[PDB]
Amino acid sequence: KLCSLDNGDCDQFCHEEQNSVVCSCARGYTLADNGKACIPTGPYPCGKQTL
Amino acid sequence: IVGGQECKDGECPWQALLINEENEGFCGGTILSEFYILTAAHCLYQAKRFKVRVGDRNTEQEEGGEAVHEVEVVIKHNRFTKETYDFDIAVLRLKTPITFRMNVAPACLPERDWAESTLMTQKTGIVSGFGRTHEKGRQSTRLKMLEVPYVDRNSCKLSSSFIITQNMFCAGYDTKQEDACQGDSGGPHVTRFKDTYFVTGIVSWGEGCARKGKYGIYTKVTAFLKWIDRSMKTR
Ligand SMILES: O=C(O)[C@@H]1CN(S(=O)(=O)c2ccc3cc(Cl)ccc3c2)CCN1CC1CCN(c2ccncc2)CC1
Ligand SMILES: [Ca+2]
Repeated sequence: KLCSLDNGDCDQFCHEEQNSVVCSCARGYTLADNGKACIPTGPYPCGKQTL
Repeated sequence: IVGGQECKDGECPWQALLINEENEGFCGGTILSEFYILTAAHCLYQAKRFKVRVGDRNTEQEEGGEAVHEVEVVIKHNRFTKETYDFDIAVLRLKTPITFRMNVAPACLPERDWAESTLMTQKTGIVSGFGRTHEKGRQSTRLKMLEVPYVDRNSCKLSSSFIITQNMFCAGYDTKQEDACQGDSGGPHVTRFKDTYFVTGIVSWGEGCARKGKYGIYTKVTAFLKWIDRSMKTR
């Protein structure tokens, strides 16, 4: 737990679910195999600047 | 937008502009998805019949990636009222789905607790629009952004002249000449966290522009999240 430390070391949403930390993302993303990173699924994910 | 910078290529991709029938941009908005737009509930008064432009960064020199969409339905908030500007928030459902390309992408909608906790405790936030660049001036041609710091809710309430409800928050500066002006209403307020932005506010109202001892009032988007949901599920 401790989304207080460094956002649970998440990429986005962080939850101090029960005793530990649980990361999650916005819609259009999916949580990586490491349960921390958020990866896009389409070419135009919310929040990303089109560069 | 008094002061601020200029939105560079694909830098403010969630911006949106509500244009009147005379084809004039009167308010702003924020792209949530391909069908829904987020605006101020008080912009549905500055016109009779309006449309929403997307992908425009310069109103005068037809770039290329522009696109006009028609409003299928308007979702103004029940509790809204001009008298106190409480519940300044509405959502527009477009007929044709917004096609994301360059200068056209949506902004993320955060979870409430995580947002109030980590997004609104962040130092600054971003506001953008085509609004006036100096209170008495003419509207703007280019699209722009202003990094406007979150303000202490107390100062906010002190500095104000109107009840700053729980559905609104202050952001900006005390002295600097940088603060969203006329025409930026409904516009987007997003916070930046790890190179990914999230909607956090809706340019609502303010006592003048960049005024001394006055701030910029925004609609607390986190306070309407759930509303925004069953508003996109249509209702
Ligand atoms: O805001 C208005 O439209 C008008 C708007 N104009 S603005 O340049 O068009 C403008 C518009 C939006 C802004 C947004 C930001 Cl965040 C910063 C500066 C802004 C400036 C400024 C003064 N108010 C007055 C006031 C007219 C009546 N109001 C209340 C009455 C009773 N209780 C609360 C509010 C709100 C604004
Ligand atoms: Ca253009």
